[PDB]
Amino acid sequence: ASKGEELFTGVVPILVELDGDVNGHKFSVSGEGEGDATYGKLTLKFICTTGKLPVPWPTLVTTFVQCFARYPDHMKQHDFFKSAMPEGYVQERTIFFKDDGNYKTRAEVKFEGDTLVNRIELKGIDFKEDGNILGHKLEYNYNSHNVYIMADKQKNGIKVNFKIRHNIEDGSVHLADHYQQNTPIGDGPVLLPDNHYLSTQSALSKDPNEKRDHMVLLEFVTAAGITH
Amino acid sequence: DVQLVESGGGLVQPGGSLRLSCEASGGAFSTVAMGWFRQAPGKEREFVGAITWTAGSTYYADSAKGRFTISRDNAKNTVHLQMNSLKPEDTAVYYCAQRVRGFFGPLRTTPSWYEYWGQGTQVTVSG
Ligand SMILES: [Cl-]
Ligand SMILES: [Cl-]
Ligand SMILES: [Cl-]
Ligand code: NA
Repeated sequence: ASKGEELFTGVVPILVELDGDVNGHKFSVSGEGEGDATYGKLTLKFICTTGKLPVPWPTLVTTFVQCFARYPDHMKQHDFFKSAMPEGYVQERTIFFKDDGNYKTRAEVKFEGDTLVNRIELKGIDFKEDGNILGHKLEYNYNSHNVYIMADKQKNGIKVNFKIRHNIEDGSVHLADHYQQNTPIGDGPVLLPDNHYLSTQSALSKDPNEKRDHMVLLEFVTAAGITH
Repeated sequence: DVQLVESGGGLVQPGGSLRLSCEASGGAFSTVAMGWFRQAPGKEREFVGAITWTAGSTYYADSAKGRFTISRDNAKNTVHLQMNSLKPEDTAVYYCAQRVRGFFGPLRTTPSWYEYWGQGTQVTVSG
C-alpha cells in the first residue's frame, strides 16, 4: 500500500485530544482540522470540553503534528516524522517557563483509519497563581521560531529543542524552553536525519460563530538546514 | 511488557448467551483496535469481530453479524463481546487480540494485524 511520505501527498484529516492537569486544575480539549504537507500548511480548531481553559491557549500551540512540515525535495531523506507512518511515533516534551512552572507532555501521533490522531497527556506543576500563565497575561498571538532537529543515536529517534517567545500584555516577552524527544512506535526502519531545522510560523484566530472557549490555529512549517 | 486477560467464557445450553471480556494492562502505547478470534481443536483460526478504539466502528464476521455485539468500557482498556443465540458449532477457544500501532485503511481481519494475543478462553455449547 502507501507507506511513509506517500500518505501526506494530499489533505489528511487530523484529530487532537488532550487531558491536562496544571497545578491541580483539570481539563480536556478536543481538536479537528486537516494538514497538507505539500504546502506545509496546518489548520486546527480546538475546544475546551470541560468548560474553560485554566491556562492561556498560546502555551499549548506546540503541544497540540510535525509530520506535516514541507520537507523540500532535496531533504526528503531527513523527514523522520513521515517515515514512521502509518505506525506512528511518540512525542515527549518538557517545557520550561522562565521563573515559572513547567509542562510535561507525552503524546502518540499515528494514523487510525483515515485520520492522523495526536493524543496527548499534559501535566503542569510549580506555577505562580499570579504569574503570567495562570494570571492569563499572555497576548493571544504567536511568533515564528526555528525548531532544531538532531539524530538521537542512543535511541532510534531524534532530539528536538527550541525556545518559544510568548508575548505579554505589558509588552515584555516570556521565554518557554522546549526540549523534545521522538521515537517510533513500529519496528520498521526509519530515517535518522542530519542536523537541520524547521522554519515555523503560527497565527491564532477566533471563530466569531463560536460560543465556547476555543482557539483556531493555522501553522506553516518548512524544513531547512542543508545545502544541495 | 503487556498482558491481555480474558474472562467470562463458560458453558451454555443452545440458544443462550455468553459474554467474553478482555482487558489490556501495562504496555507502552495506547490501544488502536481490539478483536476476538476463535479456534476449535484441529481446525483453523477464525476471525469473530473487532472494534476501533477511537472511532468505535465495529466489524463482524459473517457467522456473527446480528447475534454478536462488541463494545468498549469507558475507554477503560476493556472490551466485551456479547454473544446471543449461541449454537453448538460456535464451540471453540476464543482469543482476544490487540493492535497498538497505527494503521491506514480499513480494519483488517488477519491475525498478523494484531500484535498482542490473550491466552484463550473456553466457550462450550451443549445440550
Ligand atoms: Cl539563545
Ligand atoms: Cl464467517
Ligand atoms: Cl502491518
Ligand atoms: Na517574535
